[PDB]
Amino acid sequence: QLTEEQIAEFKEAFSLFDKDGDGTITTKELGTVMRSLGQNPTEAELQDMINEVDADGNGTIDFPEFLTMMARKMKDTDSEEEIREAFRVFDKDGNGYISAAELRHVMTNLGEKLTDEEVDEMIREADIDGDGQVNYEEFVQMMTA
Amino acid sequence: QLTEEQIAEFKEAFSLFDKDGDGTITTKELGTVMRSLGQNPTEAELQDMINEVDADGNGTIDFPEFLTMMARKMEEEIREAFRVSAAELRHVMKLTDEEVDEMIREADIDGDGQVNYEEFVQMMT
Amino acid sequence: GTLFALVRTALRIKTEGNLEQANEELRAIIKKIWKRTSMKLLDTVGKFYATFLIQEYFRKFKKR
Ligand SMILES: [Ca+2]
Ligand SMILES: [Ca+2]
Ligand SMILES: [Ca+2]
Ligand SMILES: [Ca+2]
Ligand SMILES: [Ca+2]
Ligand SMILES: [Ca+2]
Ligand SMILES: [Ca+2]
Repeated sequence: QLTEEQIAEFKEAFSLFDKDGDGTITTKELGTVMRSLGQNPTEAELQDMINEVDADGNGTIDFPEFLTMMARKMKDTDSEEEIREAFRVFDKDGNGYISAAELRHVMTNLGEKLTDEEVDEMIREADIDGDGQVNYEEFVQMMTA
Repeated sequence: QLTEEQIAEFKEAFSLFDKDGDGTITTKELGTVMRSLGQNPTEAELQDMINEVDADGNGTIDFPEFLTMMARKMEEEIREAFRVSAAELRHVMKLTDEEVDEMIREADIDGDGQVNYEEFVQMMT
Repeated sequence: GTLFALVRTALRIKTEGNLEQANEELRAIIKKIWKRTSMKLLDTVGKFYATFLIQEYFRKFKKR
């Protein structure tokens, strides 16, 4: 079930996509966020994304709608699949390693303010093997720790 | 983000299309340049080209619209490309043989005949 | 001739600057053809939730 607390975290996630603050997410906006996360989606995969979440048919995502999707996704608890998607977002060059700069860029585009030292700290704590970078398995430990 | 230098080049590029220099590119002026590039666009084709870029909906393209378009489309970013020599170079390329040697020669800081990331870096920054 | 010898010096200086300037102009063009050529070479619901997991991860960190 759902805590006042999880709702508020889900609203943080909503805000990032709602660029203009008007309470809805458009295909435009989803695009700018996706583009800023490395991907380059087609005008149609974007409309398809909106359409799967858009319960009322008005062509944009509001917060109840987003909330329904996120809450439902949360009760999938066999989801090492979602950590994989999280990995892919960070690893922009698909090379199997998250660099410091990759982590920084993602980090900034989610509005998250870390210092260069903090990022260094994040990588350092996650890097089990000492190569200054985060691989898939290290990322898993990090995300589930 | 844009620089004063890239702004200037795009202002030069704009000029090639603003023939009569009035600050706006029209379907006519646009058709003229295409013809000189050996293309035969139909009147409706020129409209669609303008329409994709015509932010204010007025029918013509001004420099700020033109710039919006150009800016949208033009140490990590480097090394990707570096992973992809006179022989190794002529491959990708518009340009001539002698001119490729120039392109190499300029990059060849150490003077070894081919280009090393270290100097390619110097060639990028 | 004194005056002539003087003129010859002035033109030697002009000529050398011409040569340096032509080298700088060529370098600028080549650098730019390296760049515009680099510029032409480097050319689902689970994603929403991914974004969330990362945010969640940042919060945990800041609290660790
Ligand atoms: Ca919005
Ligand atoms: Ca809706
Ligand atoms: Ca990577
Ligand atoms: Ca590692
Ligand atoms: Ca004009
Ligand atoms: Ca216009
Ligand atoms: Ca070399």
